[PDB]
Amino acid sequence: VVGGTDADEGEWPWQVSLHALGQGHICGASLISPNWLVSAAHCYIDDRGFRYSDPTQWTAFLGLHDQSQRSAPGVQERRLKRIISHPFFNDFTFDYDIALLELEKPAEYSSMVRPICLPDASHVFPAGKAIWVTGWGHTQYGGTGALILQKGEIRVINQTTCENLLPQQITPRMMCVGFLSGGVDSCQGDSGGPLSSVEADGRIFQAGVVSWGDGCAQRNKPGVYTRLPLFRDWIKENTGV
Ligand SMILES: N=C(N)c1ccc(Oc2ccc(NS(=O)(=O)c3ccc4ccccc4c3)c(Oc3ccc(C(=N)N)cc3)n2)cc1
Repeated sequence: VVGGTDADEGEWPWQVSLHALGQGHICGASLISPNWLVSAAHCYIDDRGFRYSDPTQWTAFLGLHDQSQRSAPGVQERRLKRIISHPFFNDFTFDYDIALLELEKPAEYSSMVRPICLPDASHVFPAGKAIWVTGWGHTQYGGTGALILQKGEIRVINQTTCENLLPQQITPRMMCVGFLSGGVDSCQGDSGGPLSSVEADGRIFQAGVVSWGDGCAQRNKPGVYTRLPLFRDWIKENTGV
């Protein structure tokens, strides 16, 4: 997260850190039930030197605050049993950039570990609404990851504006969130994490999944996120949630 601040401990108890064995934190995710996380598909693509698509190569840390204190009280470590990448995910366009991760053992709910609410398929997160992005990604483009979880406030951008800022790249599964002036944005390592939106009674709903961007925090280049309402039924069908 660029242009953000340290989160308070336990402030985003649905925020999850995915580590690939021997590589440390690679992506974020969000806890949605005791057995399931939401993340981005693109985090689980093989490259010639590592099988990121193999669930056994991962560890999820729930209730984490500081990457250097992964054994702190309240942090829960879990392995993955399965990674379900959306069948329509396109690794070139990043369309349908969403995945479901099945925990090998259920998360134990606590003050530090709690699921985020999922929005109904018909819900519209309106243009202009303030929402939050969180993660341990880079704090400057080409910079370094954050040890302490970061948070940043960004706003939903009109889809036509989004499409015009990133020509031939924005599909209806995507949403631009940020500022045309730049300043606050997600960045490398924040991928897969949730956009958190404060709704009518203060409960937080997941608005989207961190997906990609052209650089980070640059003017006229807001971050691109996978929308969540569109996938409510897919999530229910594949997880029971
Ligand atoms: N021309 C380029 N070089 C370019 C342009 C766009 C790209 O898109 C990507 C690719 C990988 C990433 N992210 S990611 O964290 O770097 C990433 C990359 C490879 C992975 C492999 C396995 C597992 C996880 C992996 C994770 C990305 O993340 C961003 C970047 C910017 C923003 C933003 N400004 N809001 C948000 C998320 N974005 C990637 C590359």
